[PDB]
Amino acid sequence: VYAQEKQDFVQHFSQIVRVLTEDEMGHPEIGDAIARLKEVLEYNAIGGKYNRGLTVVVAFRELVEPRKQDADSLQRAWTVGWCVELLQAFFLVADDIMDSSLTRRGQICWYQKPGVGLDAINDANLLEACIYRLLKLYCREQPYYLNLIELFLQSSYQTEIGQTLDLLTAPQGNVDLVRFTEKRYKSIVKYKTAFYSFYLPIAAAMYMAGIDGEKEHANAKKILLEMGEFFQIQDDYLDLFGDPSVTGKIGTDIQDNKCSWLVVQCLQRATPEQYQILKENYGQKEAEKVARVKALYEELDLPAVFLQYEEDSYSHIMALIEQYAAPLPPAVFLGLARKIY
Amino acid sequence: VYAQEKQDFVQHFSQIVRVLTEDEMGHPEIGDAIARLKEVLEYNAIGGKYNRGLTVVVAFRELVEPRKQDADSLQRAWTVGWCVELLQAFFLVADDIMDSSLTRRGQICWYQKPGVGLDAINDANLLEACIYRLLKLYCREQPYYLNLIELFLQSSYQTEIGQTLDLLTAPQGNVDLVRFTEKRYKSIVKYKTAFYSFYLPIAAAMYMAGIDGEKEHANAKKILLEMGEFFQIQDDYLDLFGDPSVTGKIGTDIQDNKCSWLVVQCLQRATPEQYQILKENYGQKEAEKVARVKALYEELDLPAVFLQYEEDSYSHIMALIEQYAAPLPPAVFLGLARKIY
Repeated sequence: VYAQEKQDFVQHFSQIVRVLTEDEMGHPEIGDAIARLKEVLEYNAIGGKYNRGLTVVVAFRELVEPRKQDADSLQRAWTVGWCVELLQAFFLVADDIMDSSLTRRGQICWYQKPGVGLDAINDANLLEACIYRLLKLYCREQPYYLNLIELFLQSSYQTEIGQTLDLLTAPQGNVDLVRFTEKRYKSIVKYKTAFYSFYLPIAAAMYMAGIDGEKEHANAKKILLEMGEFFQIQDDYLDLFGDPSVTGKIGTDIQDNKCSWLVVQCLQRATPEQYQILKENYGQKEAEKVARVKALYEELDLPAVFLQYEEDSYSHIMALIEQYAAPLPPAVFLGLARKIY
Repeated sequence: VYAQEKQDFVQHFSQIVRVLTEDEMGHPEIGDAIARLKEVLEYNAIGGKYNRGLTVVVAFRELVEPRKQDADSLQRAWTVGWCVELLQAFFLVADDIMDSSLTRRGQICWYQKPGVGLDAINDANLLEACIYRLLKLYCREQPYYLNLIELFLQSSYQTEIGQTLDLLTAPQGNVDLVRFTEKRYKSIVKYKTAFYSFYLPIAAAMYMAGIDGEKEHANAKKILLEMGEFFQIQDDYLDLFGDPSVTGKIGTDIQDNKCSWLVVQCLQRATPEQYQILKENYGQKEAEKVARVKALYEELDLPAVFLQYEEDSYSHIMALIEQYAAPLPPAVFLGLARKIY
């Protein structure tokens, strides 16, 4: 469903940019700003995998009757999919500044480019603004208009709450594995990542399908947040015990003092001497000390614990889908599960 | 109208905070984030003059019949007034980071406080999020609900466009008085400042009064943007040729290489040798060189030009009010004019 659909998706981006930079050229006064906007858009919304945005489109096709999927309905689904991707771009640009990252998706972070710097803060906010400009431009007259606006606003707020939680939890310069508990981990994942990465896209498609029922949404959310929790846990696992060539990235959670799932489990599975080592090697830069932590995880059979967790999680999700999918086609959720597992 | 009204306004802030931090305590998981939110709110939304927010309230009383101003209608107007103030707080926190300011309203900028730093970027975004949470919490059922959401979103986007324009225009480290033209100045003022500081508050009150007419709004906007242009021009003037004890602040536009109104006029009123001096003293730190610019302005009789501009501007605004105020009470606009002149 994503294989050949990803094609028309990236293709629609040129129009999105045209619309966002054309309905402003009527004021040549702001011309130079609009040019800057284009550059921000092209640099930051492109180059990912577009999983979230494509999920809006795939889900839309599965929830809407084919005779109702006219050229216009589809263009709107493409636009709302790009809105999710812009929310995404909004978070990353801002997050890379806050974390002092150097690279993202392999290339230099926007704020690290010469002559951008902290101006990237306004750039991030423009990306957020473009979402609602798109919604107005394409969905102003649709019955689900206000529903999508509120959905995107709520997803931003929840992500930002989650980011606050994450920031409070791993203060850069306040190494304290104490607050790295399971309840804090699941709370951070849920707000910072799961709501906008898994619920938002499906939720958007739902409203565009006229499925606005508070109960149906609560049902999808139950399934989707859980999928998002496993997504992140598997991401933490793979960061360390993964294969950089397959995944396409090199792990750094240990050199970043992250509240990883691994370190959370390692903390519940550790003797006072096991902790002493973690409390002295976690957050360092040296490859000698980092590799020292990996060994402690391994010794604690966390890679095994994860595999055990992956089986339990998969069973639970399938039970979740069997219990809350309807009236929606279970294929809506099964497509996502097949991707992340 | 602002004199005794400012009282109930600041008073309502405790409830705003309560509502924004209480309808979240049902999730003790995010408790610590919500506590952080409170601190962000109290530090950053308080301590200004509340002109913009109070304008929503004053305007609401003048546009709505007294028998329709029940306790609930008023609480909503108080809340929408605080929403404007939160938009305000949102911009300042973020702008102080981008400009590397040290202080604001006399005290240390939020991002400069110990243990905040660039995390202030997420804090700013939470402040923006709170606006729409308030609107949902108080106006969800009102006929002007979607109108206010769109108004706040449009005001953010326009402010952000303006900020981009301003950033492109005075690149910190690219002293180029060339781009400091009158058209660029008026464009920056209009987008960055005038729309959200003057149109937004009145516009909000209007919609709450059921005045949603596209023509009436276009009429108010014509008057209000012009008032905003004079507001900023007078602000630039006063920054230099003002009295720090009366105004309550010390000028720094010259030590900041700002695209001020003064420097814009000085550039149109300057011989090649007059410019040579400006191109060498503008943006410096030394009090000897700064004071050197002030002398060049004076010699060019800019203080006179301003006074001449202030009289022309006042006449034009009164003509503007006589021509576009109705169906609105001219007092709505005259209250603002009396304040800024």
